[PDB]
Amino acid sequence: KPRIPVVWIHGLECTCCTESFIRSAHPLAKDVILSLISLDYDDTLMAAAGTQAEEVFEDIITQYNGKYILAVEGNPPLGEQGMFCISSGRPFIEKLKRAAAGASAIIAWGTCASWGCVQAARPNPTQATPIDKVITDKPIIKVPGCPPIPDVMSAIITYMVTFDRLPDVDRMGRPLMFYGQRIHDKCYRRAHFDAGEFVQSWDDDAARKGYCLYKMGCKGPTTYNACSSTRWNDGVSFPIQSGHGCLGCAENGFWDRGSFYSR
Amino acid sequence: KPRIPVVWIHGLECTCCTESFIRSAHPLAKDVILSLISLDYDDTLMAAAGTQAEEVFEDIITQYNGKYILAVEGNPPLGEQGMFCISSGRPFIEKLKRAAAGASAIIAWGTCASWGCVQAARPNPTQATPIDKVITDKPIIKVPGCPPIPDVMSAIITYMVTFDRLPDVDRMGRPLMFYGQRIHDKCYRRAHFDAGEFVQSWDDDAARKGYCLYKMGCKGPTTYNACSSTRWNDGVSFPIQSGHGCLGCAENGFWDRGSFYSR
Amino acid sequence: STQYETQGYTINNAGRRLVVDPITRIEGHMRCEVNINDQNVITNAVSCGTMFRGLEIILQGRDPRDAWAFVERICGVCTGVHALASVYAIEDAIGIKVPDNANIIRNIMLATLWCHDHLVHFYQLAGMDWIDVLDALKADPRKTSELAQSLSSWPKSSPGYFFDVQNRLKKFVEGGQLGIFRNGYWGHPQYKLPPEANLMGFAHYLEALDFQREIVKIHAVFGGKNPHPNWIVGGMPCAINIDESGAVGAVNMERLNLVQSIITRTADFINNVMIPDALAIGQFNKPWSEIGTGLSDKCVLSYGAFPDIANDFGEKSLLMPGGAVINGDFNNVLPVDLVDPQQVQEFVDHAWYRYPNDQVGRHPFDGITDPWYNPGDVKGSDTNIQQLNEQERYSWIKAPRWRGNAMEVGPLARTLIAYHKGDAATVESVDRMMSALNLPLSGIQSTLGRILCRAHEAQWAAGKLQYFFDKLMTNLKNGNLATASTEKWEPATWPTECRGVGFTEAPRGALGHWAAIRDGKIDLYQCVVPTTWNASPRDPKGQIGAYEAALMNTKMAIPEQPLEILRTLHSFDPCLACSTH
Amino acid sequence: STQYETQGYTINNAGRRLVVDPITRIEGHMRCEVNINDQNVITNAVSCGTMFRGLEIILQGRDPRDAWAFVERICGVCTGVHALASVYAIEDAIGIKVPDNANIIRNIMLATLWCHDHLVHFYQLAGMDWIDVLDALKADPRKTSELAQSLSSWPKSSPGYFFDVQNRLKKFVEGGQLGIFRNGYWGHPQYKLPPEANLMGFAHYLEALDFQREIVKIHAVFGGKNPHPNWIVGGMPCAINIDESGAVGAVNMERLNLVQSIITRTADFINNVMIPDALAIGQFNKPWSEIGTGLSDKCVLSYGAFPDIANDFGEKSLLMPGGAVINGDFNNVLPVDLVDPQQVQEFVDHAWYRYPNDQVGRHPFDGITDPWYNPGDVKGSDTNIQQLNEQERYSWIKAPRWRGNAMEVGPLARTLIAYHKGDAATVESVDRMMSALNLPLSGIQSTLGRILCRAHEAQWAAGKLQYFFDKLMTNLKNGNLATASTEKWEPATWPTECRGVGFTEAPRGALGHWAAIRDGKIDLYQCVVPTTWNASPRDPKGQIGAYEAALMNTKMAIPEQPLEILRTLHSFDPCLACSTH
Ligand SMILES: O=C(O)CN(CC(=O)O)c1ccccc1OCCOc1ccccc1N(CC(=O)O)CC(=O)O
Ligand SMILES: O=C(O)CN(CC(=O)O)c1ccccc1OCCOc1ccccc1N(CC(=O)O)CC(=O)O
Ligand code: SF4
Ligand code: SF4
Ligand code: FCO
Ligand code: FCO
Ligand code: SF3
Ligand code: SF3
Ligand code: F3S
Ligand code: F3S
Ligand SMILES: [Cl-]
Ligand SMILES: [Cl-]
Ligand SMILES: [Cl-]
Ligand SMILES: [Cl-]
Ligand SMILES: [Eu+2]
Ligand SMILES: [Eu+2]
Ligand SMILES: [Mg+2]
Ligand SMILES: [Mg+2]
Ligand code: NI
Ligand code: NI
Repeated sequence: KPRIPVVWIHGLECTCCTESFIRSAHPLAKDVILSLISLDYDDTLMAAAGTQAEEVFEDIITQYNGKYILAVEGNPPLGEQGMFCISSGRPFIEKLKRAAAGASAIIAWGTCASWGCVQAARPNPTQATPIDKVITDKPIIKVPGCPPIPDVMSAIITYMVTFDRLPDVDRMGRPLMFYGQRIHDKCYRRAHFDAGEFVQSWDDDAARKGYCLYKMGCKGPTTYNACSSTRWNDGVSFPIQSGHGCLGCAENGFWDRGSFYSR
Repeated sequence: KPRIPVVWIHGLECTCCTESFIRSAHPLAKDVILSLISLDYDDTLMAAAGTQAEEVFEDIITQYNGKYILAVEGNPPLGEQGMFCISSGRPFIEKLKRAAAGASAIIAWGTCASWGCVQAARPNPTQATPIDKVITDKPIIKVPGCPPIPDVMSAIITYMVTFDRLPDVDRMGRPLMFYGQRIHDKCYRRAHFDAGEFVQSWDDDAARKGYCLYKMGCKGPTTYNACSSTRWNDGVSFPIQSGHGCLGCAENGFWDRGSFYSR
Repeated sequence: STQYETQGYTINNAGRRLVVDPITRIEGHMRCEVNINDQNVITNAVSCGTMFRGLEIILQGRDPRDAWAFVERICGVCTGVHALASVYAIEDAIGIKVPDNANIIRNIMLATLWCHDHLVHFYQLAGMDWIDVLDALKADPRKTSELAQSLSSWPKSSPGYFFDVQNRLKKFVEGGQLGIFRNGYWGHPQYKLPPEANLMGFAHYLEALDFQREIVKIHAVFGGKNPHPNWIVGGMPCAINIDESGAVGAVNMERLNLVQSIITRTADFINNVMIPDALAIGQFNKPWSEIGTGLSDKCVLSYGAFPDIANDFGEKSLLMPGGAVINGDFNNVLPVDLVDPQQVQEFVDHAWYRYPNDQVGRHPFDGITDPWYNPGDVKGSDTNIQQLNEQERYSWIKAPRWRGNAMEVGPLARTLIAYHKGDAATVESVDRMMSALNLPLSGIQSTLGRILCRAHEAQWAAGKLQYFFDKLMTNLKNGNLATASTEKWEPATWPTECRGVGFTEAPRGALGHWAAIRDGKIDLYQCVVPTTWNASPRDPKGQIGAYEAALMNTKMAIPEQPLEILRTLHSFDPCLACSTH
Repeated sequence: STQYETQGYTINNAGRRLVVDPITRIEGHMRCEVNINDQNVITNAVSCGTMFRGLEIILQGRDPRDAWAFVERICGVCTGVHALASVYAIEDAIGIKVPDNANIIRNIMLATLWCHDHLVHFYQLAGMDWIDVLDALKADPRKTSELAQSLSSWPKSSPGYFFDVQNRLKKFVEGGQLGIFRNGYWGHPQYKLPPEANLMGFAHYLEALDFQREIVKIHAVFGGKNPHPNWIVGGMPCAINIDESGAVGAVNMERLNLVQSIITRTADFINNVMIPDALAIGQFNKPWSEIGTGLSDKCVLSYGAFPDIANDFGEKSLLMPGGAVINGDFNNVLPVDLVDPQQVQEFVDHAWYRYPNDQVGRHPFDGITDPWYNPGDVKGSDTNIQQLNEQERYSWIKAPRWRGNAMEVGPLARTLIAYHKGDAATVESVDRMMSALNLPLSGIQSTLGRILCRAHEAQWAAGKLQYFFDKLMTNLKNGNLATASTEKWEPATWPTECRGVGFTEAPRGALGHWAAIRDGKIDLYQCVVPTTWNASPRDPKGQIGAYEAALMNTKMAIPEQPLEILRTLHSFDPCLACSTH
């Protein structure tokens, strides 16, 4: 029984989103690849390089025109005619647009594809631009975070495959299932926040008791993600649980909302 | 190098505490048994029965007199001259007393050994009695819960072996490390509690969004345990995360504090 | 000394008495006494539950909605099954119908428990009766690898693995701290595995000890924790949200994915580790296909379980069949009615309880739990028992009967009922298993057969887990998310007076909870639990229960070493806290 | 076409030009061009980084305490190593000393990264260059089991296992949906493993894909999450509480038990799966001990890493040695100083950057990151590079040199430095490894050698994880819990103007961050990263970097299928986002 074709492309990136994906605990990334999808193109993992990789890209988008999911990791830079990100000697944006035209839907992985992330932070030397500002005629599911939670990535894939539909989304295109509520709306340190029980300097007595990280700059109160509920790395931890405030890493422009340690 | 002798006895019980222990994810119970302790007597797991088991009991408490940890699961009944719980044709309490006399320290596993648990709930037909009301001359570390969290149990053992000392306790003899704070002091639904956002009937819209369980009877506000932080079964869940209020199961007398669904 | 005839046995208490107290590698507290003749053959067997707590008394006056939480603590081994019977009973009393997803999830909770419980029983409780652990030290790791590879596709079979496991055991015993292995029966002539099979089995003991912790993650997702997950009257509290805001606060796609992953791993472990080990024990111990038959060729009982049609407990719904066989007539599987006062009755003439008339049985709606510790004319005294007096009261366990007949319950009983009702899957499984052993179908009616059927059932339950998961996902794809019915949650909505029965098949057999509600409170709550059946003392007719029958006529190689008694008792998977409650 | 001599090579751009763009199974974006002569031997090699983001620009005006979070996103593969360098650099500038446990935990973070990164590189990135995945479909599962068992004690070796893996691969490919295996180099004559070795390798590919997820749980405990854990200037934020109220809110005994469990499993996987697989690749591909030497017999560089004495970055403290060798003189390992302006310099005469004088190299404290996309004539257009012009600017990667020498960095470099400094563990490991392969020491200076050294480093790091964990636990037993120094957290305590260097050994080689602070903000932040060294373009003297050199003189069997190029490039583990930042 045929698996749904997925084309996974990479713009300006650090590869944290592919790395997060392979961390998936349930389903294992192994089983996603072998049983749930047909991961037909993916620079980081695929055997073919160069002309062999170009042949795969061209064949898949042609053969499965209108029928593949396009996963995008990273983003296109508009600076230097797009040649801050070069693929087969040409601007990355050309491949983005070619792949987008044939896709049934697009997943914008991470803060990079969703919003811009670190390369888009002031002064944005490359004019890094999120996917939805370039591709304007396709369904785009934003799955933000730097990177998103591994089991959130795999859960979204499983939903799309199993239910044969896109996740319902908020007004910004984020799946309601995992981005409907704030970190601070499900944080296990809220008792401390409500009591005015705060860490005031690192490794103080408050810190050693798991007090709230608000005064240490936690951006949980303005950040939508699943970290405080689903947690990270098979439920082992999340930023706040290990003693650092939320950076705000799932939110548009988080790098430029001031010091991580200020209000 | 020799491993620390442990004698694990069983009074009136449901065996939930043994079951919890073998769930340990880190260290695995396998590794606890093979490498960290010498589990020298334990009715539920030992090969020997009858006179062979009695010989083990006698030999261990004699050869390692003053040098074994006694773990107690369950509790002694004072009714019917103790013959509500019979071992080797005599009241269980006689084995408890003999085991206690030779122990360096005693771990009261679970709400049974700590407080009484379900058999001590009104009208306590057997006069089931917690260990510290019978043994008054030995250190007793209470590890309550019905049962306690698997990885709490194993962490307490690893503490005792690694650090060569008993955990520091509160005024009730519970290890501060895991019982110093309330469920409600580290509950990820506190945001909802603080906002007055409550489940009011099962499977209502509030329930489907993970609202606070206070109006459904949650006893987290008066219950000391690690469930909302450490969580259960290798971090998978805890009562409240799966939609049921805390019963108060780590607290003395929790069965008789009123309906689990009432304030 | 006396002698009488019952159920084809000659019960003779002349001659040497042997006592096994405590029975180990069970749940809870049991004592067993036998008499053996000059030929070292058991001519009398006495089953004694040596604990009591009184949940039926404790439940009086409580809110019916709380009852599941109390009765769950009947047992931490069969954890959950009493909660399930409780919510079934209260729903039956009040007239509550739960949503399909709640029923499916309850079926998942029960199947999960079957898998977990059976697996732990096989390795940690019964295993050391069949596997000589110290003999594993003598095995050849390469021949161990070859054996394992001849029996199974399971990956973990390298010579180096078996060598490492063997060296771990060697190190473990090197300091003279043998722990759970100390003063065992090692070297007894009834240990028949070759050294390589002992090392294989011991490796698997350790693998199962590790792996069992994973299975109960399913309980943690739907029920918060294991042991002792949470439930509600009206369904389950684990509200579902797949595609809406706040799914992070509910059973969502990520939580369901975790469940799927555990199901697949559970099936794989059972099918490729436990199943081949059960068959291997069979191959090396075929004489035990003719030992410990007891009541299993005469009277067996199942209530049935796993209703596939929500709130329908009839024959067309239950995936695990119900029925009773008596008089060895397996051609006549009889229907069971738990309201009929002439069917299930409990006697206490040989138990530590008071009845107005101890020569008659009482149906649980007329049940009485009035403890009376009265061991009478024992050898010794009431606080120092050398020998129970089986001619009078000798147990905390009541004596259940079905239409006056003494019945065996549990995996063998169920297998027989399903087989003889013509369940295609059970017939195929049993026939293939007995063909592989070159044994007749009658060979399942035995101590070995109880173990084989238990392993079979773990495989069956693992399959059903996937079936139930798929059914749940089908509903969610159709936008059917409901997990609770609350229209009768409030006590004011209940009948002023009503009664109900909650029944299922626990790992160890037929379970029933009988509840009467009056004026919003529990008026009566009586439990009859599978080990109550199997470990039953005698009745006014002198009829013996399943354990006593299975122990009758057993040869012992060494009277002082109860290996054969342990083998047969452990084959029934005794749960003594369950039996007594 | 032109020809010139440099570093013993004849750089000749006559003959057929081959382009490989994109390079896959790397991190990020790379293009490679070569020229081959009439004997299909490479006579020219061109390394091109095809991405830029400009972190050095973005970091200007940030708070120094925030810098680690920004620069961590230079790379998601070597996740955390830039955060470590950053906190080191800021601490070095301000004059902050962290508590011992912070340093130990930072070492744990780095060792965990080494283990994870090296494992994934071996299997998921380089592996398919050596393992013919499709040829595994021709393997005998029993012969596969026999092979695996001859090489390793690893448990998962059964014939059934290998048959099940093969069948999974068969079903995967049967519909034509080959996914990541589509249009690969399968059947190329340089694939030398027998089918059984291909099936063993493939199975381990899948095992490593699963297992790698577990390793990073250590980063989740100490760092909150992986990828991209959290850190602080002054230590780590993961406050410790073992024995006091509220330990549920901190790193407690249960958290540490989790870490220990991961360490043991990580060592076992690396030692019994990766190590034997690396030796097997060696045994079947011995000719690759003589291919891709490049600069590894001329110039190698390590800064050193893993300071064992907290806040001491000297030779007596660093557990991973630093040093430089030039001109093939391994008898004189030279000391490296990252402040010395005559040592590390970067050139941009062949890169897409502006300097006031592009004929001189700038030390990073004098560094300039002024992007200038200027490819000149590339036989197409500015937006259509058909052939890079390696006589002018051809890369987004700057050209680092050490005292004007082109250097190789990474596992091979480090092994050679440690070996020739006389590190006993390294000498013994290397000697034994090359003995086992029946190759001379010189065989390590090769494409095969880079792979062997990387595997051996994974083993080293797994050992060091336990050492560091034990060191942590020793402090906790002595009541030393501190994880942060905050004396100089507040900007009012900092020097008005200061600068600092943070350095370490990332999985791919020598890493440095150079930071200048003024008035509480970052004035300058310059990174030189390992792949910057290795993937370097040319300098004003025409000297070639490690990649270009290693590709020089390489035979290609089939010019259109660049398997040899991929093998050598992948052996260096290219991280292009790192290289360009
Ligand atoms: O080798 C060990 O570490 C343990 N030994 C010791 C021993 O062979 O006597 C062992 C003992 C019993 C069963 C299996 C064993 O080993 C399995 C892994 O074996 C090897 C691993 C690496 C390299 C060569 C081998 N060998 C393969 C071979 O045992 O069949 C041969 C060897 O040990 O030299
Ligand atoms: O049996 C299977 O399920 C798969 N087969 C088929 C086949 O062996 O040809 C297989 C193929 C290739 C390698 C290993 C294999 O199986 C290993 C598990 O093997 C058995 C399991 C149970 C009972 C008997 C065996 N056999 C042992 C034996 O194959 O060495 C033989 C058998 O399959 O009858
Ligand atoms: S730690 Fe952050 S998210 Fe949690 S309660 Fe405090 S401010 Fe809110
Ligand atoms: S669910 Fe219970 S413990 Fe959590 S916030 Fe509400 S009342 Fe407190
Ligand atoms: N299984 C089980 Fe427990 C018993 N006997 C119950 O019900
Ligand atoms: N390893 C690594 Fe990344 C590169 N190159 C860094 O630093
Ligand atoms: Fe996730 S590739 Fe890493 S930078 Fe922030 S998402 Fe991007
Ligand atoms: Fe835990 S044996 Fe189970 S009842 Fe409550 S602790 Fe007791
Ligand atoms: S920093 Fe990111 S990972 Fe979660 S806790 Fe905050 S959204
Ligand atoms: S019921 Fe018990 S298990 Fe924890 S959440 Fe409440 S203390
Ligand atoms: Cl952004
Ligand atoms: Cl209590
Ligand atoms: Cl206190
Ligand atoms: Cl293709
Ligand atoms: Eu060997
Ligand atoms: Eu076979
Ligand atoms: Mg009863
Ligand atoms: Mg730089
Ligand atoms: Ni039970
Ligand atoms: Ni990198």
